[PDB]
Amino acid sequence: HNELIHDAVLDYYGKRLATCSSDKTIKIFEVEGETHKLIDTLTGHEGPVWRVDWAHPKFGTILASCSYDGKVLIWKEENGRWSQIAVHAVHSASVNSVQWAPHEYGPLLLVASSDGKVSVVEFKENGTTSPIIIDAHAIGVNSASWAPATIEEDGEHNGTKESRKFVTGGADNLVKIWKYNSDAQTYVLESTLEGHSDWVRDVAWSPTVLLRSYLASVSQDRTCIIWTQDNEQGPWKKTLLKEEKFPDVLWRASWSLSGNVLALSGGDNKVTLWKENLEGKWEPAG
Amino acid sequence: RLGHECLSDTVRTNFLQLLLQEDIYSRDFFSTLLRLCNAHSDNGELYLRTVDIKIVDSILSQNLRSGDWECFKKLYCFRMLNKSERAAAEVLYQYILMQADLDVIRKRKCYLMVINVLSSFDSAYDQWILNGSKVVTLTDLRDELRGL
Repeated sequence: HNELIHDAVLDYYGKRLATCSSDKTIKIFEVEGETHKLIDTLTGHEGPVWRVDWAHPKFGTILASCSYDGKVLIWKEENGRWSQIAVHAVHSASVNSVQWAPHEYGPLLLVASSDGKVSVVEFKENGTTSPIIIDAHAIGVNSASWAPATIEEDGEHNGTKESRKFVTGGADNLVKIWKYNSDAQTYVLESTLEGHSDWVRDVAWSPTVLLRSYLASVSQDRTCIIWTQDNEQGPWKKTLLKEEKFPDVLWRASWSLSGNVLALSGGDNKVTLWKENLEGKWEPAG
Repeated sequence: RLGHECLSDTVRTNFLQLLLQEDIYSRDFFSTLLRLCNAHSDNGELYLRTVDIKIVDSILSQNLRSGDWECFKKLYCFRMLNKSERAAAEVLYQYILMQADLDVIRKRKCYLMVINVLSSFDSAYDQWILNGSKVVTLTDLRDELRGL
């Protein structure tokens, strides 16, 4: 239907809107400004479609949808519609998050299911899934993320190296920081951070151009602690966004693709807006 | 068959054209050739020379320009027996598209024929056929069969 959509995301080129329903359909529309005319509907899940994500065009516009069933159903526009080219279901139930990764880490998908797993789905020539699974949390993983420590993605003055940090949101009430070492094939648990005594809903990574990285750990205590990294290997410090508890029942928490402004997607269908002011402090903006 | 220093291709082109326009000779002659084509198709061989193949091809292609399913039925039979089997799938495939004289049930029947002939192949290049420069897969034909 259109009587309950759980996520919507837009491709880079601005051609297909991909709304995901909870009766098991991914209704795919046409971006024509603000007008939208339908072009597909894909039923294939056995659980409510939780989330959908787009992939950077340099490795195709790939549409990864996940339900509560232990299935991630990858589609890709082929056959004059949207047709699978991969599938990944190494979990059993409650796949929550599914986020694509930049090509400075290669073409990987970063899957979070609530069964205390996270897979790192590497993609090869034939479009093959290669889940390199890891146990994290123990009550559930809601979400997943990573970047350099010593250097960065290869360029001019960012070296190259081989490492990838993570943020994993859990339903154990923690938000763990895992660290990949591509020089050892080790996933080393590094830091465990706890800001909430209620489930960490969403986690996210700041795409800020700043060396500091901020992580917005939202919760059902209606509190967001901002986990402040001084650099790319510095400590983490709990900080308050709103100094009081939001009226917004917080689920998601996304930073802008230009700016460092944070929107918290309230159950009231209002987005409160908190960004740092001329004093150095998270204060209102909407 | 045994010309090529006792028959020239052009004189032969004219004969082949003549008996197929005259009703009295066309049927008996052309069924006869195709029975004999069947006896060498069973072998995995030809019965005919390269030149004769193209002459017949050319006349029938000009009979497509007069319409009717039957013209394609001749071109089809010829191609299957004289080993142009990917092109034979093409012949059945042209018919569904060119004609809007066919009904919706009729489009479907035709689609069903092309689809099973493509997938019976022992070759992985004969699993699809060409419409212009775009490759048409079984998957595409299948979408077409439900939509037509």
